[PDB]
Amino acid sequence: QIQLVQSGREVKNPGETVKISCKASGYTFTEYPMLWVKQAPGKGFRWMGLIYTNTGEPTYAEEFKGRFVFSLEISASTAYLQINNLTNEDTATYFCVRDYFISLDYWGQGTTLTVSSAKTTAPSVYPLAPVCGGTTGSSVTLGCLVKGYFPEPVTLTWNSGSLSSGVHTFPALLQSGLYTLSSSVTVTSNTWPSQTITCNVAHPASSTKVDKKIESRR
Amino acid sequence: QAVVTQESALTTSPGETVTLTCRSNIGAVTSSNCANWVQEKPDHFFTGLIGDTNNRRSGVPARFSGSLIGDKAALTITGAQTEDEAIYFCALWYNNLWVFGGGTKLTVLGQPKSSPSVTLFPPSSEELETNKATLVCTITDFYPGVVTVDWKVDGTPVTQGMETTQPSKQSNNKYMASSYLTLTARAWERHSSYSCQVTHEGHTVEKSLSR
Amino acid sequence: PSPYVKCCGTAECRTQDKPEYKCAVFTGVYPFMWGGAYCFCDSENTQMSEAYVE
Amino acid sequence: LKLARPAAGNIHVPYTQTPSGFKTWQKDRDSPLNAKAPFGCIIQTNPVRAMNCA
Amino acid sequence: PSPYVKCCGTAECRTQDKPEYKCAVFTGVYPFMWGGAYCFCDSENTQMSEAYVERADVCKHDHAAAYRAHTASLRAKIKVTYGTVNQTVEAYVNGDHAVTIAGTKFIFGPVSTPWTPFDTKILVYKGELYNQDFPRYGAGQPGRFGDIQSRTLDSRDLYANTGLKLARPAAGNIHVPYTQTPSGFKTWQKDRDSPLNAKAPFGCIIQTNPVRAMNCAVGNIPVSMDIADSAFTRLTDAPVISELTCTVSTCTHSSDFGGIAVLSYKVEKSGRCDIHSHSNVAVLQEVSIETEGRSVIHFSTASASPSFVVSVCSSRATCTAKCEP
Amino acid sequence: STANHFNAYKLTRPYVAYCADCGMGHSCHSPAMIENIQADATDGTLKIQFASQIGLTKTDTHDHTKIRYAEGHDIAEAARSTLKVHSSSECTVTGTMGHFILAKCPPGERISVSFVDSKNEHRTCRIAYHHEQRLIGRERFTVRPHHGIELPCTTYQLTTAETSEEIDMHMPPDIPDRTILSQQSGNVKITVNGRTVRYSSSCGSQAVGTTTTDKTINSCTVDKCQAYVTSHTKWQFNSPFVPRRMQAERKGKVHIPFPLINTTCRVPLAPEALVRSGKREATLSLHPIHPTLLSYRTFGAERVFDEQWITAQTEVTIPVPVEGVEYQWGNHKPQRFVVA
Amino acid sequence: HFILAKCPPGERISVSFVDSKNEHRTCRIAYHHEQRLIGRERFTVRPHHGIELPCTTYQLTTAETSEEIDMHMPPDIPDRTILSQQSGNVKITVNGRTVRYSSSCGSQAVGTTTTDKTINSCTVDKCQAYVTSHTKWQFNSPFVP
Repeated sequence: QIQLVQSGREVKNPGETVKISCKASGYTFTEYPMLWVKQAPGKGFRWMGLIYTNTGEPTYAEEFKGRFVFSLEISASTAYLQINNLTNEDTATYFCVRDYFISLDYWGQGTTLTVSSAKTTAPSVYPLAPVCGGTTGSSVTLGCLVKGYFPEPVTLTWNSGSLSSGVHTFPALLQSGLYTLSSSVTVTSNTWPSQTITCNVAHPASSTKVDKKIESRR
Repeated sequence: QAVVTQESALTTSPGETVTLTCRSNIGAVTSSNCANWVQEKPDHFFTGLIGDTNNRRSGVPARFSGSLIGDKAALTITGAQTEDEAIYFCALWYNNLWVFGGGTKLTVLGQPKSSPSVTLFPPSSEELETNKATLVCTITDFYPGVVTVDWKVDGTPVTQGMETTQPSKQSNNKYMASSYLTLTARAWERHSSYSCQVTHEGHTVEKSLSR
Repeated sequence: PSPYVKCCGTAECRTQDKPEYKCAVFTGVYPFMWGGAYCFCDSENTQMSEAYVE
Repeated sequence: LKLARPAAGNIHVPYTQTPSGFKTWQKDRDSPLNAKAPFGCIIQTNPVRAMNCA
Repeated sequence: PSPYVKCCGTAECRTQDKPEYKCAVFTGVYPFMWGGAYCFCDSENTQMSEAYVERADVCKHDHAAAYRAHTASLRAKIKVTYGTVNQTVEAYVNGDHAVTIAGTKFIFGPVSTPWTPFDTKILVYKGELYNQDFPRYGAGQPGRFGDIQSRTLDSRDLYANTGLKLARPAAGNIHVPYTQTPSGFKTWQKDRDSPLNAKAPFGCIIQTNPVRAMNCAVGNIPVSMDIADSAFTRLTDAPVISELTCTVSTCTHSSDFGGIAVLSYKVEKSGRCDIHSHSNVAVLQEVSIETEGRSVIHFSTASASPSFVVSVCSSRATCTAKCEP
Repeated sequence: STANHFNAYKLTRPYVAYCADCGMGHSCHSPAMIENIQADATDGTLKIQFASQIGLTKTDTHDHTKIRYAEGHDIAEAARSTLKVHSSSECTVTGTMGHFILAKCPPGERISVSFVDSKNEHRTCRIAYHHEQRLIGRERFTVRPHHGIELPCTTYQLTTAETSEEIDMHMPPDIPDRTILSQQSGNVKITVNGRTVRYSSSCGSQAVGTTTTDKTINSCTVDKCQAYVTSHTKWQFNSPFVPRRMQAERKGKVHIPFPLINTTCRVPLAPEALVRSGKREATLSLHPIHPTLLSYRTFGAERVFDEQWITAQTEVTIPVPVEGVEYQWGNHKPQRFVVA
Repeated sequence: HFILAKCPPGERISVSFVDSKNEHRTCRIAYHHEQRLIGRERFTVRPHHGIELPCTTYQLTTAETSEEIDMHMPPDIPDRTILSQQSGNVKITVNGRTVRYSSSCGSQAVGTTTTDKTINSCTVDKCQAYVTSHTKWQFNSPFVP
C-alpha cells in the first residue's frame, strides 16, 4: 500500500501552516492517498483526516479541520498535513497514512512539529568526552554536548554520524527556549576516545553543528 | 465518528494476549468502514497493528488484530511477544478513517529487568573553560524504567544544573540517557568530579568520570 | 428520451426516426445526481439529447 | 424545437421549443365566421351549410 | 421606544440623540392593557412618546450613490498588426499615456469626446445608472427621491425631511402612532424611472464597477504611431513587383468583402505584399499580399461606383466597378 | 446571537403582545403579535419578528420541535408545527430562531402568523404587507425549473446565525392593566403570578411593596387595590403594543437570523423572435411567454429608446436605421442589426 | 403513474404528497389552468339549469386501454455516491437502487447487484456505484438520465 515516510520535527511560529511532510511512495500516491495525522500524545488516534485518493477523496478530519488542512504533491505521495493557522498550540504529529484496507493501512512515519510563536537559541556542540579516569577501559562514550537548541531539531549524534547507536544520547530538555542534551558515541577503549568516535551536537534551529572527536580526558 | 475509549490496557503477557474492544462510538470497527483495534507504535505512528475490523490491518503484525469486538473496534492482541507495547487503538470506521482515541495500553510482556549503568564524564574544561561544566553520565542499558540518577558531584549533591538522563520507551525493553551535573568551571572545581549516583533496576552505584 | 450518458465516452449521433427528430450529443457532461454513478471521470462526458415532436 | 446544451449535474434536457400555435388559432382566434355571416346565413357544419341563407 | 408612562404625572421629555428625535408628552393617557396596571388613577397619567429617525441596516446591503461627475478619459485596447507584430495595446487613450508597442509608441488621443454618459449628477443604484437630479446635500422634500442624508457611506448624520408625526395616541392600547414620510428610497428605486444604463446616447455600453462606457461608438481615435522604419522590412530585400493589373470580379453594394479583386503582378522576388491603397472609398480586405500572380482580394468598398487606387508592393492601380443592391 | 441561541433566549424572557389584528375584529394581548417584517431579498423571504421563542424550547432547550412562546406565565409554547404563515395562502416556512422567523410567502395583503396549540386553531394576526415579488430580468415569471439563465439576486441568508445585527434584547418593560390583584372585600389578596408585581391601593402594602407571592392586607377596599406587572432582565425592542413605561432604558443583544448574501435566481428565458427586415425598418414578431418587458433602443446619438410590456403574441417594428438599433426583448444580449 | 383531479384557477400548480412524503414532499410547476369555458358566461355554477352545451369532459372512470406511455428498461442517471471504501478497503452491500459496482482499477466498473464485497486496488472516490434497474423503468426520463 502507501509506504509513507513522515516529515521532520517541525518548528512553527504562530499563525502559520506546518505541513507534516510525507514521502508516501512505493505504491500509488492516490492508491495511498492523503490520510492526515494530527496526533498528540493525549489524542492518541488524533484527527488529521483520511484519503485514499485513487478516485480523489482526501479529507481533513475534525482535527484536520480548523487548524488542519490536507495538501500534497501526492504523485509520489508527497504530502503536507498542514497545521493551518498554526499557533503555539501547533505541537502535534502531522502524520502520513494512506487509504487502503479501508483505515490507514499503508501508514506514514509521522511529522512531529513543535508549534510556538517565540524565539530559540542555536545548539552549540561542545566536545564532551568521558574523563581521564577510565574513559578508555572497556569503552568510551564521548561526543558533542548540544546546549541551548531551539527550534527543531537540536540533538546529538555519535561516531561522526556513523558509530553512535548504543552510545548515550540524551534528548534536548527545555531551558530558556533551548534544548539541552548530548550525543556521546560509545566505542571500545581504542575507539572511545582514541579512535574516530565523533559527536555532532547540532541545533538546526540556529543552524550550528559541531562534529568533533569525542576524545579522552587526556 | 467516535473517540475510541476502551479498555485502558488492551494488551497481554509475554506469550499472553489481551482481547479488548475500544469503543469507536457507533459500534464495531468495520472493513468498508476501516475501523479497528491494534497495537501501533508511538512517535507519529502511521501503522495499524489491527485495522479493518476482522484481523490485523496494513502495516502492523496481524496478531494484534482488529475486530468488531464488544462495543468497539476490537484489539485482540493474541501473540503478545517481547515487543508488544504500543497504542492499541480501538476505534470505529466511517468509510474514511478508523477513528481511534487515546489508545489502550497495548502490552506484550518480555524484556525483564536489567538496570542501567551511569557511565560518567567529569565537568570538563572544554566547556568548563567557558563555564559550561556538566558532568555528563550516560545512564544506559536500563531495565525496567527505574533508574534514580541523582547528582553526586564529587560527593556533594550537584543540584544546581543537574539533569538526569531517562530511559527510552521502546518495545525491546532497552533505554539510555545522558545526565549532566551542570555546574560552572568554578562548580567543576568546587564539586570534585562529575558523578551520578544511578539507582538502576534496584542497584544504586555512583558512576563518575575523571574530572 | 432518456439521454445518452457518456461518463466517459464520446458517443455518436444516431439518426432520429420521427419527423420532429432533433438528435445531438452535447459533449462534456458532468452528471452527479443522487441516483448512481454515470460519470466516473472528468473527461469523456456527453449528453445524448434526442427529441421527437409528435 | 431547438435543443440546448444543458447544465451540469442534473440531466437538464435543454430543448427550446416553439409556442402553441394550435392554442393560437383558437385562443387569440378571430371573430369566427358564424358570427358576421352576411346574408344572415345559418352557418352550421355537420356538413358545412348555410341553412337559412337569406 | 417604550413610551414613558407617567401614571399619574407629566413625565419629562428631554432631547434624545436621534436624527428625528420627536418626543411628545401625550398627557391624559388612559392605559388599559392586558397584564398589570399602568394607570391606577383618574387623570394626569400620560405617555411621553419618543421616536428617532435612523438609517437602514440594508445600506451595507445596498446604497444609492449620487456622484457629481468630473471629467473622464478614454482607455482602449486596439489590436494592432504592425507587420508581423500582432498585439492588442490596452492603455489610457486620452493622449497622455505613451503606449509602449512592440517597437512602437502608440498615442491614442487626445480625443475630443464630449459625447459621454456624464450628466451633472449620476445616481447609481445596484448597477442601475440614472442621469438624475440629485438634491442639495440635506435639503429633501418629505418623500422626495433621496430623503436620507448620506454624507458618508459609514457617515455620522442623516438629513431627512421624511418626518414622523406623533399624537395623543389611542386610549388603552399602547399605540404611539407616528405619521412618517412615505419612503422616497422606496419610490426612487421602486418605481424608479427608465434607468440611465439604458438609453445610451451615441450608442455606448455603460457599465459601472466604475461607471464607464465601454464600446462607446463615438468619433475617431486620434493616434500617433511613433514607429520607425527599423522594424519594417527593408526595400533592398523585397520582391520587386511589376505589371500591376487589378480585376473586378464582383461588386457587393454593402457587403464586408464587397469586391472580387484579382490583382495580376509579376514580382522580382517573393515577399509580403502591402495592400495600403490610397482610397477613402475603398477598404483593403487585409494587408497580407502573397507571392505574385493573380492575388484575389476582398475589395471592400461601401461606395456604389468603386474606383480604388490600390497600393500593391510599392506599385499602384485603379480598379473600377459597380456594386450590388 | 445565533450559535448558542439558548444564551440569547435565556437572557430575556418572552413577552405577550397587545395586537389589535387578532381574530376578525377583536385584538388583545395575544401571543400572535408580529413586531416587524424583514424584506431584504430579491428572493423575498419575509423575516417576521415573532413575539414568542419560536425556535427555542420552553425549558430554554434548543428544541426544533418546541415552538416556544409566551403566556402570562413564561412558557406559552407549543410544538413548532403549530406555527403557520398565511399571506394569501399557506406560505413556505423558511426558518425560525427565537424571536426571528423568515419564510417565503405567496402574494397577499397581510402576512398572518398563527400559533395553534392554545391559540384555538391558530390564534394569530395578519399585518398588512405588500408581498409582491419584484422579479429581475427582461422576463417576469416565477419559474426556476428549465435552465433559462442565472441572475445575481440579493437573497436572504438562510443559514444559522452567529451575530450580524443586534436586536435590542433589553428594555425591562412595563404595561397597562387593571386586573393583577385579588381581595375578599377587606382582605386584599395577591398571589405568585405572571406579572412583575407592583401594588397600587388607596393605601397600604398593596400600594407599595413586592409582588411575586401571596400577601394579604386587612381592611382594604376593592376599588383601591390594583396589581401592576412590569418586565425585567430582557424585553422586546420598543414595545410595539408593549407600553414600555419602565424607567430604565437599557438594551441587550440579539441576532437577526441569516442576513442576506448575493445569491442567484433561475431566470426564465423566453422564445426568441422572428425578424422581418424592411426598407430601413425592422419587424420582430414575438410569440408570448409569461409576461415581460421588451425594450427597443436605437444605435447612435439618441435613437428612439422605448420600452414595451411584452405581454402577448404580437409584433413590434423596431425601426432599424442606418445607425442601427438594439432589440432587447427578453433574456438575451440585446444586440440588434443594421440596415440590410 | 398519473393523478387526475380538478384544481383551482391559475398559471402555476404545485403537486405534493405527504403520506410518507418528506414533510409533504412537493414540487411546483407552471401550468396555465385558466377556465376557458364555452358561451358568453364566465363562472363555475351549474345550478340554475339553463346551460346545455357540449363540453370536453375528462373521463371519470378508470381506463381499459387508450394509449400507452412506455415504462420499462430500468436505467440510471449520473451520480457519485453508490458504495463505500477507504481506497483499498471497499464495502459494497445491498442497495435501494440497482447499484453498479465500480472501482478505479480492476474489474470494478459495473454490476447492478445488491451483493456484499470488499474491493481493493481501486479508487477511493473511484467506486462507481452505478444506477440501473431490474423489473423497473421510468417513462421517458425527463430529468431522468
